[PDB]
Amino acid sequence: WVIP
Amino acid sequence: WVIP
Amino acid sequence: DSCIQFTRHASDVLLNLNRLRSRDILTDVVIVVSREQFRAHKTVLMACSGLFYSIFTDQLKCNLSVINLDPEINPEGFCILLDFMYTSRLNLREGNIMAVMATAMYLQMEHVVDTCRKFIKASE
Amino acid sequence: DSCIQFTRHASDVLLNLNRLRSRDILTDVVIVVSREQFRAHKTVLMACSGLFYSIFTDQLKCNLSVINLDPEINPEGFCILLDFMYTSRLNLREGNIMAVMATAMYLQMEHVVDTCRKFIKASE
Ligand SMILES: O=C1Cc2cc(Nc3nc(Cl)ncc3F)ccc2N1
Ligand SMILES: O=C1Cc2cc(Nc3nc(Cl)ncc3F)ccc2N1
Ligand SMILES: [Cl-]
Ligand SMILES: [Cl-]
Repeated sequence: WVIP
Repeated sequence: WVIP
Repeated sequence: DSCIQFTRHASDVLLNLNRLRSRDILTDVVIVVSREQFRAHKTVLMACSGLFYSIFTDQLKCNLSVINLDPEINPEGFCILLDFMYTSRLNLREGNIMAVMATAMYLQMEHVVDTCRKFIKASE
Repeated sequence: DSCIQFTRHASDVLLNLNRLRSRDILTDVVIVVSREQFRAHKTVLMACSGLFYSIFTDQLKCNLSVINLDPEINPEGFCILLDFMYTSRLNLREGNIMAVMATAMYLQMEHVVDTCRKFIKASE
């Protein structure tokens, strides 16, 4: 999971 | 396009 | 094999499937979550959720155009997860995390259940 | 928004859609390319091809379960492109590049047409  |  | 691969293909496909959903093009099921209704594509639901995969591989349920979820399921939680299915983006907030995690457990969306568990653990 | 994003989601969705195709689950159209038949999901075809997008948004053609392509289309070229739609991988070879490019032009798959043009230019 990432900060888009 | 890339070499997978 | 000796194939070449277009990096953005999968993301571009998903973006186009979400555009079809927006535009109500070839949607083939309504998911009912108490008083709310959500139109979607069975194949996208099956690709994202172990529960929908089981439902639409059943020889009788595969033919239904309406699926009613358990009355304990929160419509906002379902909406957030449906948007995630079609976009890869999850609108996880302090005010919705419990409903989102409960819904993802029910729908059998293991990666979502995982990030919810981690975000909850961090606040404890 | 303040969404989080699961990097592998789109790729995992596409992998699952290809598993449904393998297993002939919820396929809803047959594409006929002379003597050959290919089963697929209309939504995946529309998401990848400008021609299929136009076909299945037509109020009459959207309801067809069989689509016959132009007799000039090469079945192997179509097969290679259908596999690309469901996997992001293109089996481009000296022996098939002309048929693949012609098929991608017909299907309106601009990124494929682009890599074919580049590979052809490099051999000239
Ligand atoms: O957490 C999750 C997400 C999820 C999706 C699916 N989907 C499919 N699985 C297979 Cl093997 N082939 C085709 C599919 F559409 C099954 C189980 C699970 N569990
Ligand atoms: O080279 C290409 C690939 C391609 C795919 C599509 N697909 C869709 N386009 C839109 Cl805007 N919304 C939903 C769709 F399924 C249209 C045109 C083109 N041309
Ligand atoms: Cl997930
Ligand atoms: Cl393309």
